[PDB]
Amino acid sequence: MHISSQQHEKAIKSYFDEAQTQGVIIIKEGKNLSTYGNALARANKEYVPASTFKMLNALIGLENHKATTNEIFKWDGKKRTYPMWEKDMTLGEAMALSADPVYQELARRTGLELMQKEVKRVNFGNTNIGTQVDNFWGPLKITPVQEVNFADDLAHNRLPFKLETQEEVKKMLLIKEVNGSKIYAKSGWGMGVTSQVGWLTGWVEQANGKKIPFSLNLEMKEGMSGSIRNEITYKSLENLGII
Ligand SMILES: *C(=O)[C@@H](NC(=O)/C(=N/OC(C)(C)C(=O)O)c1csc(N)n1)[C@H](C)NS(=O)(=O)O
Repeated sequence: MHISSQQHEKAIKSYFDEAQTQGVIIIKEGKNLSTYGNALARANKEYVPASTFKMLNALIGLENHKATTNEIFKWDGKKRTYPMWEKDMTLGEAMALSADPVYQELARRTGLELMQKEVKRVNFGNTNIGTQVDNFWGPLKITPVQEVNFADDLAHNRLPFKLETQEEVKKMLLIKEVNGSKIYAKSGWGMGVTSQVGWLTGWVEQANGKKIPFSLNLEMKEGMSGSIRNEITYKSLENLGII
């Protein structure tokens, strides 16, 4: 890689242009944030976290003894938006499937009051979870910079939760293994006032133990497959030589 920064920026901008979306992908190396993509001003704008919030819901539920990691959440038998959710599952399984009913149940066990306190204590986003404990991941919003930093915190065990709570949640987030590098992350897709947001927020753990946090953020459009979030992310990390 004698590749110019101009060429990196152009290549990653083109992965967003080809998907016909507007988005950004923030990469963090040590303390330095780099911003890539075809809509850089997204970096400090606020969007609903949607399902990226499952990472924090899990940390809170575990820290506070609302569940354990091997506990099986039974499917209640009612029809689900997706068949894959019609099954009994652990928090970790529900993370990978982004299964809402499980994370909703966990949120209800935690309850609105404790969820409020705990979201303030962690200072996640704008920190407002409103009056509904299972529908809030509006008015809670967060920026892509704030997401990559949250990812940075979790990857290095700096959030204010016990170490073992943080390691337990990190084990849930492994979504890919590419050439001795592991990718931990959580996806999101939220409907906002007039637009949809897509997220993929996590970190690359390299063979040598180095951790590189990232947050992809983009506009989802009718018709898009969700796996475009992953594909843009993996191409970008690869172009940068990070995986
Ligand atoms: C998690 O992000 C989850 N997203 C949602 O359930 C929300 N969805 O809105 C969609 C896009 C499905 C819709 O058209 O209604 C949501 C939660 S809070 C908010 N403002 N919107 C998805 C399905 N899981 S994921 O892994 O695909 O991201």
